[PDB]
Formats: sequence, C-alpha cells, structure tokens
Amino acid sequence: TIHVAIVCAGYNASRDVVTLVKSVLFHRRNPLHFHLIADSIAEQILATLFQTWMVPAVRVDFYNADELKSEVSWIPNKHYSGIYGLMKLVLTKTLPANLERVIVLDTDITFATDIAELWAVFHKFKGQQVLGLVENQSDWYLGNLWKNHRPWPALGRGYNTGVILLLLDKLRKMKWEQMWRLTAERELMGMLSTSLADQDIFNAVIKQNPFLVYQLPCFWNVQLSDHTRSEQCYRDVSDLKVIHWNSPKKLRVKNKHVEFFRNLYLTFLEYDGNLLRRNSENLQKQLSELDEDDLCYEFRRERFTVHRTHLYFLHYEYEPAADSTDVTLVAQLSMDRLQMLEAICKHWEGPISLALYLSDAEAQQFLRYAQGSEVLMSRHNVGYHIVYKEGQFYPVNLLRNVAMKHISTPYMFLSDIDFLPMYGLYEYLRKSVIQLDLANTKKAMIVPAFETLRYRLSFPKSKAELLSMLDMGTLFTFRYHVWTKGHAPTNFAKWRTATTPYRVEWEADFEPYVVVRRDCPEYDRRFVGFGWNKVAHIMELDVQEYEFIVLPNAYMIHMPHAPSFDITKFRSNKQYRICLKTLKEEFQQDMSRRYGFAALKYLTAENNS
Amino acid sequence: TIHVAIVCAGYNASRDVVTLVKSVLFHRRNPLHFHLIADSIAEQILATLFQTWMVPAVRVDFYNADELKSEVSWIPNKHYSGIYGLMKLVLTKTLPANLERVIVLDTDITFATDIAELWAVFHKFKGQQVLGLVENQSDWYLGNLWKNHRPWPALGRGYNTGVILLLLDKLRKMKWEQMWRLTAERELMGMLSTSLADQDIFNAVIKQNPFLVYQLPCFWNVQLSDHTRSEQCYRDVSDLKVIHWNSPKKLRVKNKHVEFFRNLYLTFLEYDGNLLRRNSENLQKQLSELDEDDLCYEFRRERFTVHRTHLYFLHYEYEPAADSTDVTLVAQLSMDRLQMLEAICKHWEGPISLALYLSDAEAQQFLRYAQGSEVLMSRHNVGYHIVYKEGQFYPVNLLRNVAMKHISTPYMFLSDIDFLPMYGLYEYLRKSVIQLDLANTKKAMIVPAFETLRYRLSFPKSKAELLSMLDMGTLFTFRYHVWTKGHAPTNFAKWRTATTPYRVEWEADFEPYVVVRRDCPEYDRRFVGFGWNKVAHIMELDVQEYEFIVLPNAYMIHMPHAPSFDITKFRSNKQYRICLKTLKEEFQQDMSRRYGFAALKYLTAENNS
Ligand SMILES: [Mn+2]
Ligand SMILES: [Mn+2]
Ligand SMILES: [Mn+2]
Ligand SMILES: [Mn+2]
Repeated sequence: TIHVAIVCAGYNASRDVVTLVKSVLFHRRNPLHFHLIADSIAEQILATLFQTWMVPAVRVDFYNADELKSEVSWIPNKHYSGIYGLMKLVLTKTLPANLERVIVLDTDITFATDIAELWAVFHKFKGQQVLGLVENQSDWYLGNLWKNHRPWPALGRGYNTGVILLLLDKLRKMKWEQMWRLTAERELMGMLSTSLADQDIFNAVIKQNPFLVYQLPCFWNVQLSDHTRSEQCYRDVSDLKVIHWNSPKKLRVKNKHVEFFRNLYLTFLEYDGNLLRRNSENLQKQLSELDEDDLCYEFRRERFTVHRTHLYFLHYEYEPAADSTDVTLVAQLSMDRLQMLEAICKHWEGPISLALYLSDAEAQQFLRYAQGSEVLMSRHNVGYHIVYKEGQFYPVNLLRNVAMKHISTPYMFLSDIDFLPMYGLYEYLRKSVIQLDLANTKKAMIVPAFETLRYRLSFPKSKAELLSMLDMGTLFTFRYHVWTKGHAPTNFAKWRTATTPYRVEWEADFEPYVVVRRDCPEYDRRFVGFGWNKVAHIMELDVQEYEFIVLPNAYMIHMPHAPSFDITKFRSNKQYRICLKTLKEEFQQDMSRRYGFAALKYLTAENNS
Repeated sequence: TIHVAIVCAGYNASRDVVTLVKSVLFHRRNPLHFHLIADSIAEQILATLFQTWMVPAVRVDFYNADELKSEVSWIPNKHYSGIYGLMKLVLTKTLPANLERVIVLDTDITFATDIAELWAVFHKFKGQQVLGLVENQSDWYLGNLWKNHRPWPALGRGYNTGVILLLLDKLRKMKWEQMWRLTAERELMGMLSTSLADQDIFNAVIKQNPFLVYQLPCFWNVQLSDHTRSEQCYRDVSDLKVIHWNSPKKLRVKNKHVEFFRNLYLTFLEYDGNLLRRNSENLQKQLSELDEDDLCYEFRRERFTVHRTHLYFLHYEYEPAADSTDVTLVAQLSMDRLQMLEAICKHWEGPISLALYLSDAEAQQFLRYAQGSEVLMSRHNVGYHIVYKEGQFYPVNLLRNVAMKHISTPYMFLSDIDFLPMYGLYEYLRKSVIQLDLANTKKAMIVPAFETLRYRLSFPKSKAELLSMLDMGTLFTFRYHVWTKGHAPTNFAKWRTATTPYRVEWEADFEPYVVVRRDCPEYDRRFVGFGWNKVAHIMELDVQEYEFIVLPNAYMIHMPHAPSFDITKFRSNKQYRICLKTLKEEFQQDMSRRYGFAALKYLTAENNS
C-alpha cells in the first residue's frame, strides 16, 4: 500500500489537488490511500468529487483543519499559501499511530512517473535517517540572491518541502512535537516571521539535527521558479519524474526550456479523467439486469450513471440576509451556448448557480475565458458546478439537480440559459416572495415567457413599453409556432390588463417557469436529453397540491439561438419518441401508486387526448 | 526503432489509420517507422496528414499500390476490405531489403499497451519459427459454426492475421515468395474463392509448414465477434494489450463486456492529438528571432503556425467534364454554423468544399451527425476538409487557403457559409464563365451581396420579385448600418435596370464575393480572425489586372446569424484594433515593395482618409 497526505485549502488548491491526483493516478500499480488536510468548503467539494470518481483500490480520508488551525496560529506567516502552509507541521497529531510511513505532497506538484518508485525509497534509509527531502534548487537560503537578505538558518543550499517522505512511525516515539515546537519558538525571538511557512522551519529543524534527513537526489523535485538551475539536475526526458512550481506566477514562469515543462503540465491536465476507472456494488447489480433488447436500454443504462461533478469551480462567497426569502436562479449550459453568459450576468444581481457539462480540454477553455473577461471576476457570487462529459445522451435533469442541491438561499427559480430577465427582476421577486408569504404554504410563482426574432434589439424598461413592442409585432408568446400548449393557457390577453397576481390550475402540456422553496422535488432522472425535461416536474409539483401564482409585472424574453443535436435526435427516429412515451406512462402508473386517486386526473387526460 | 506495416485502401481506411496510429503513438517510448501501402487517394490523404502532424522521432514511408495491384489480381476475393487484403502477402517484395523484422497490422487494430512489448517477442524465436501469430479466437476454421460451411484447411482453430510478426531477412533468404505463390494456386484449384482474403492464404502456409509459426499468448489480440470466446482469454484490465474489431457492424457488436471495450475505443477516437505532438528546424528558426516585447508578437507567432489537416473526411467522388468551366465554392465554418449546410446543399448542385475547423471530439460528433442526416449522406460530391484546433486566434486565411489548394475543378467561388445564393445558380454561372471566356483573359466575376433579418422568409426565385421586395424593402444592402463602404460602392442602384454584366475599378474597402480561376493568389497569413481579410484578396486580385465583372441576374440572401467571439474581442480589445492598423501598414508597404508604383495608390488613399 502507498499512503500520502496533502494539505488543501482554497478553491485554487482544490483544483490543484484534482490535477495532482490525475497526474499521480496516470502511473499507478498499487492501491493508494490519500489524506486531505482540508477545511469545510474543500472537504465538502472533494468528498462528493471522490465519491463520484469511483476509483478502485483507493481510499481517501479528510482531516479537518479548522479545529487544528490554532496549533500553528502562534507562528506568523507571510507565504501566499497562508496559515495552511504550517499545517505540514502537525500531521503527527492528526494522523493516528496506525500508519508508519507516508508521502506528503504540496497541492501544486504534478507527478510525471509512478509514485511506487518514490515509495520504494522507504527501505533505503539508514540508522536515524527518518525524514526524506530534496535539496532546494534556488539560492534563497544561501543569503546571496540580493542585498540585505537574512533567510532562516539551514544546511547548504537548503531543502524544499515539495515532497516529504516520512517513516518509522518514529516521529512520535521520538517526541517530534516538543522539539519542533521548541525549535520554532527559538527561531522566532530574533527575526519577525517565517518566509516559506513550513519550508522555512523544517530547514532549521534539519540544521539543528543534521542526521535525521536523507538527502535524496536533486532530480526528484524539479522546482520551476525564476532562480532555478535544474538544467544541471535534468538531462533528458527520462531524467524527469516530478515537477514543482514554487512561484505565485505558476503558469507564467520563465525558464530556458519552459516549453517542455508547459507541455508536461498540459499532458496530464488534458487527460479525460473518466478513462481512469480501470457505493459501487449497488450500481453494478442494478446495471446487471438492464435488458439490451429493451427499447429503452440506452436510457436505462444512462440514468443510473454517475458523472464527475466539480462543485464551485471558481471563487464563491455569499453573506446571508435576515429576510430568509432570497431566490437563486438555476440553469443548464454547455460549450455550444456560453456566449450569452455575460448577458445574463449583467441582468441578474442576486446569487446564481449554474451547472456546466464540459469535456476536460473545453473545461479549461472556459477557465481561460472566465479568467480573461472582467465581468465574471467583478462578481464573486456566481457558482459554477461542472459535471464532466460521459456517455452520449444529455442528462439535463442531472445538472439541474446538481445546481438545485447546493444553493445558499432558501428559494430558487427554474428557467433556461437561453432566456433573459428584466433590470431588477431579483428585487421584484424578493418583494413578491415577502408579500405572498410562501414561508409556510406550498405555493409557486410563475414568470411569463416570450420570444423575439431579431438579434439586435434594445432592452425594454417598463411594462407599457413591453406591451408596445408586443403589439408592434416584434415579440410573441414563447413557443407560439411549435409547442403552443406550453404557455397558451396563461392567456396573456387576460394578463395584459392584470394589476394583481391571480392563481391558475394545470392544463394539458402546461410548462411554466416556477419560483419555489428548496424542498421542491428533484427532477426525475430517467429522462435525459431534450424534450419533456420540465413538464414532469410540473406534474410532480401539481399532484402535491402546490398552487400557482402568475406575477403581473415580471417578464422574461428569449434570445435567438441555433439548434443542437438534441432537438435533431428528438426529430430523427421514432424509437426515441416511443421510449419517451413509455417512460411517460411508466411515471404515471408509479406516481399513481405512490399517490393514487389524485393521479387519475392526468390519466383521464391521456384518455381524452 | 520498431517497424510497422499498414494497408490503406479507401476513405474508410484513411480514417481508421488515424486512430490506429494514434493508439500506437500514445504508449510509445522508442522511435517508430511506418510503411503505409496506399492507393492515390489514401496516399495523398495520409501524406498530407503526417506531414502536418510534425510528430517527433517518427518516420513514415508510403508505398504505391496501383503498381503492385496486379500481383494478387489473379486471386478472387470476397472480403469487404477488397483486393488490398491479399496484398498483405507481397510485403517481402515491396518493403526494402535493408529491413529485418516488421509488425504487420490491419487498420482496425487498437493498442492498449506499448508496441515495444510486442516488438520484444522477436527475442524469443527459436528453431525455424519465422512467423509470429496467435490462435484464432473463433470457430470459423473449425467448420462447426453453421451447416454447410467449408473453411479452408488450417491448424486447429486457425489464425487471425490482424497482427503479423515477420523476419523479412529470412523470408527473403529462404525462398518465401515462390512457396506462398505455389500454395496460393494449390489451394484454389478445386473450389471458387477464399472467405477471409489474406487471413486465408496465411493460414494455408501456416498449415502446410507448421514449424514457422510461434503460438503467441491469446491476449495479444482479443478478437471480438458475434461468437467470441475471449472471456477465458482475459481476467483483468491490465492483462489486455490489443483488440481486433473483426465485424462489419464494427461498433454495433454485443458482448459481455462490450461496454468497457467501446469506452476504450472512444478513449483514443476522441483524444486530443494536438497533445500527441511530443520543416521543424526552419519553423523553429523563424520562431527564433521573434521578440516578445513587440507590439504584435502574438500575430507573428500565429503567422507560420501549422495546423493539422485531415482532408476528405467522408467519401468524395467527382468526374471532371469536358467543358472545363466548372466552379466550386469555398467557405470557412465551425460548429456554430453547421445547420446552414443543409440549406446550401438544397441550393447548390455541383461540388463544394468547406474548410471545417473543429477539434477532434467535435469532428467525431460531426461525423456521427453527418452519418445520420440523409441529405448530407446522399451527396457524394461535397468535400469536407477539417483543420483541427490549436492556439487561440482564428486562422481564417489558413482555412480558406487549405480549401483553395485542393480543388478538383479549374475555377472556384469564394464566400462564407453565411450566404445562400439562388436555386439553379450552378448552370447560370457555368454559362456565364463560358460566355465571358476567362480561359484566356484575366478577369473576376462578382455575384450580388445583400442582407435580411426574416428567418422564415419565402425564398425568392426571380429578379423582378427582388425588385418588388426591395421596393417594399424587406432586406437591405449587406452591412448597411456598420460598414457602409463595404458594399455601397458597388452602387446597387444601377444594378436594377442592368441586363448585362458591368465592370468596376477598385475603391476603398471594396470587399465583394468573387469567382476566379485556380491561379488566383494565395492569402496573407498575417491576418487571422475577423476584419480586413477579404479586402486583401480583392486588392491583390485587382493589381493583377483582373477586371471586376458584376453579373446582372444573380444574387445572395445573407441568412441572419448569431455573434461570434472574434467580433466581440475586436470590438472590446483596442490593442486588437491598433494591431490591425499596424498590420495594414506592414501589408501596404510589402505590397509597395512587391509591385512598386502601382501600389502607391493605396498609400495615397491612406493619406487622403
Ligand atoms: Mn508549492
Ligand atoms: Mn429555444
Ligand atoms: Mn480486421
Ligand atoms: Mn453575418
């Protein structure tokens, strides 16, 4: 068995840990056991990520850091990592005595070869040589990079904490705790604070006792920074196994042959991690009896699938409000449709949770785009949950549920990414929510839907101006030429004169856009793709005696968009339609079973139609 | 320096060898040397690809098959591959005498492990074991699959020729040609023909002399068919090394673990080959003097960038006519503008080209979709030249010139997929070219630009009705609200009353759509993206004393389309605009130097404006 421990904190390092994990997994032979010293947010994200990865012969265990933040709090730090840099100092207190030797990797490492070869070095230590480390490739500790430099004392050039190799389960038998605490206290009275966090103190702990360390080969930790001489430490491609990026620039580091290093960085990150799979047994014995001859075999197989979800891709933050009535949009988006994102961002003020569906490479494409555009960065309160690509269908309900569950306000709005709201729709929905008093009853609010057929139009301001455009003829009701029954029962002719909200019942194929509490039912997953992805939720919410209210002054208007293959596959072959109807009626019978007489209504409708 | 031999024949093989070479190259660790025996179309396709791939430490040599077709012409065959399967036995004559041992692989093979391990088996041959094969994993040769089956004689279950391991040196030495020829005729005297082409003759020469074979372990090629028995021939993922998909259904087969095998197949069919990249010296030295402190170094970096081109993705066939006055379109496009292709297919009748610009995964999705639509499939004579993505900019000029160079008719028509000229325009332009007789003079024909914003517009048919709908004014001159000088200088006013074509000189920012002979100049690579792209061609075309002729009776209807990302960057990035201006100055002075006084006019215009 190979064991390893990584400190994780912040969204950036959570991403670094995912890249490191795929790099390591590329060359595995043996079972692996990780230990992530993580805070609350990173733990929440990575638990789900690793629970959905389904990797065999891997066990991942997370150790809280908030409780153990105080252990090093007395040591001031200036490293960009923060207080979490010193967390590499108290692993013995966290990791139980059950283990004997364990790797320790910083989040930025990217393994180029098998980690078993590194694990091999745990039988090459002599006598009291317990700690494994590699010599720093810079001249930071030598005190000669620039005038008036006073680095912490160390032996020779100093050693870098990129890769730590522990062993003997001796650090407890030798009382490491007291000595390191005493060393740290002694090395803080003269100078101000640490410079490299753990790497700053460990070097001193090496100097005061030179014989614990085992001076590994330099070409083990090929540090990449502005003052590296690794060209002596590396000769060819095969002379390279593990690379570090010990600069805040990271991707913007400069070297003589940095091109090959950038290649070696994108060689693992680009890999589609869904091909690394060579809570489970349940999935196998449900997939086992899926009849291939069944007309819905592909759908049945797809429904049970689990896809790699990476919650909170970019930095997120939200200060809760006392009104406890805030709403948050939900949308499903793909890389064929991301251009109008900014349009939507400028038209929403409250928190919004999306759910992307990307393919690794494209995922990164989106990363570069978002890191370029200033509009997304100016806004800190937008989530990004990317459920990576897998299979051939479009599990839209999956992504909608993923955006549903992780939401920081009690209320939510269901819509599509192709639409667009007014200026201040957030505020009006807050007022309407606080007025209709949905805190107790199970009621829903509906925002009417329209569409337009001209790319470059101005954005209306008021209701009168809107109805002016409508009768001018540039706008119509949503789906007024393909699926008329979707919104026709709203009979906007009635709404035009409306001044207070009014309630409506359900009509055939009646698919509005709802604002609802966080307890609303999850979308039924058997249906994936395009078509009948919303109406099922509507009939679910209706059989549960949820009333509908249609807001008089709110509206939302569709922006033209090109078609995708989902609608084409919805119009291609009759088998897809037959399977769709099959699942429809299946849902009706089972829904009746769980509720009964109330469901007969819908059944009668199909008899009438 | 492993040596491989692949038979290529037909467009399907041309597209399978890409995935096979991808698979082999993914796990490479030592230099490789291919030998592709191909006909004219496959030779051109594969020559063009590798030459563009720029893979290092890999050598590729192509051997003609037309000259060597006759060798096996006397052997009737029934395999779907064709007569090229039998050609697998003439390799001794075709391959050079300086080689010793070669791995002969069919197109369908996929390598799960490095071919170095397979090559290593050439250190385990003893006695007179000169061939290397594996036992067939089917019951074809056993004569028991069904009633009235008479397989050719073989040793036991038989052998599958998917993978052949040879020792050229010997087979030459010990008289291989004559004995396989003698066996070939000896086994064809009684009955009609073979059942598996080369897989039959090899089996025959395996049976007659059992001392040449070497019974490799079963797991060197896991044959998958409708009656496979490979379940006992593997236990885990690691053991598997190579898979043969011997079935006309290919990916539609059914097996116990067909899902995992299909996932592996899709792993490399969708892998990003632009990562696999790890003529060269010259490109590097051009990149040498490039300065990163320059105003527009990004443009210089992109000017000579080489992109992977896979010409003629799908079947293509076209017989030139005796008139020698045909015209073919050219137009760039990507994902976002695919659906228009059908409309143009319903408009044009003769051959077209399109420099489709997508990644690998998007290319595969397009392949499936185009294999779905009946209209696309039924049209044989439409090329599809695909250039994969790399870098950040949009090398529109590169796409258009890749479409330019490879055209199978004398004259050509330059446009974008954003236009949809009339119905029957093919014969009209044929007669126009015939009558104006460009075959001798140097002239450029022009068809009418325009623009509309009505997606559901009945398609016009005749000039007078356009006169009417301009009188009522449904659609306006193309780009009448952003760039008036783009097409207003054509003075559409006089077009209406004209009945014969009229000639026009050059004006500022005149960017029409032209028809011209193949000889027309290539584009300047310096301009990549949107903006000041076609005017370069128009000015260069004009200075070569090409008379601009405007056809009286033709016309085009711009189909409204969504905004792209390049235009957004151009409108947002001022540095882009300034770099456009400096590129214009550079091009103007290069124009001056390469032609002299005649090009001063542009400079004067730049001074006047
Ligand atoms: Mn670091
Ligand atoms: Mn739509
Ligand atoms: Mn085959
Ligand atoms: Mn356009």
